[PDB]
Amino acid sequence: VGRLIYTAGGYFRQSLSYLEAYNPSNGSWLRLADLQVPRSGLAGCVVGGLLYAVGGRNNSPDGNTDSSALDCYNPMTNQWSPCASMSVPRNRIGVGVIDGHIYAVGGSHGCIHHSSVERYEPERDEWHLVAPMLTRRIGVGVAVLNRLLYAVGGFDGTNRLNSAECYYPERNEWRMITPMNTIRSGAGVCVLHNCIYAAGGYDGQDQLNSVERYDVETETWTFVAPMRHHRSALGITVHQGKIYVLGGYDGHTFLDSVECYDPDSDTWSEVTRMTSGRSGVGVAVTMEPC
Amino acid sequence: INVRKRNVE
Repeated sequence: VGRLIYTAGGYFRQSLSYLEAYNPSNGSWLRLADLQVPRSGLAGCVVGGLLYAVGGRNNSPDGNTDSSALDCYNPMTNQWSPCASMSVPRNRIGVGVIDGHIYAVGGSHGCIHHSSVERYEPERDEWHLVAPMLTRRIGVGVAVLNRLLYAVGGFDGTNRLNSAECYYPERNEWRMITPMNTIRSGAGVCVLHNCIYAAGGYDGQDQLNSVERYDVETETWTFVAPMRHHRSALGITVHQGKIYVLGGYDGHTFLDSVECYDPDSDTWSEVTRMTSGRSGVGVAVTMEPC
Repeated sequence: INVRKRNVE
């Protein structure tokens, strides 16, 4: 196969423009073309072999500019291309892909906490708003299972949330699901087998090392083995049936730690370190550059 | 009431 874990942007003292790719097969890191604009609180995703960086903000010494940007990285060219901008800036965004379409979920613009959701069509290079969430959510976790979109936890500006909701695309409708056992803002949210996982995040007191998973058949959340490191604002992705969490913040350090969850053994292990500690990255998986 | 600590983006 030859797939890599791509980490784009993130935060250490200011927003970063780094694009770096980890190869699970050999433990190597490649530095690739920098983002055109520094970004943190962005999400990453892949459609048709292309890496997309969505939303976030540029938190610089001179400014905090919330991002409406969609930018596309082609591993074949090692080049970033601007795409159509979203309706609204969305810092601390959540993203998921259904049937080749990018869903942009919630996030902040200054003191505004979005419930709005919009869907990108890569071939037409267009965004359109779809039904808003039932809840204003920033730092929201998003994943896709069986062509249904899940929005998990976050922050409404008053309360960190344990709530979650599911979007039924054929009905353009959101419905609440069972809440998580734990309040989580800025958790890593991904799908593995028939479950939605929520790893780490921030409960309004501490960065979390707990991980819980939602079984879509049974509609329950169950804790699994905790991560070795407490982390908020972590990157997450799935590669060859294992969860990878990248960086984040433990209340003391910007982590370079990358941990890997094996669902067969219910254990986490340390598999590599990023080249530098950072939080708020976008992460996704695709083919290695040329 | 809650807190947040350092900046994370």
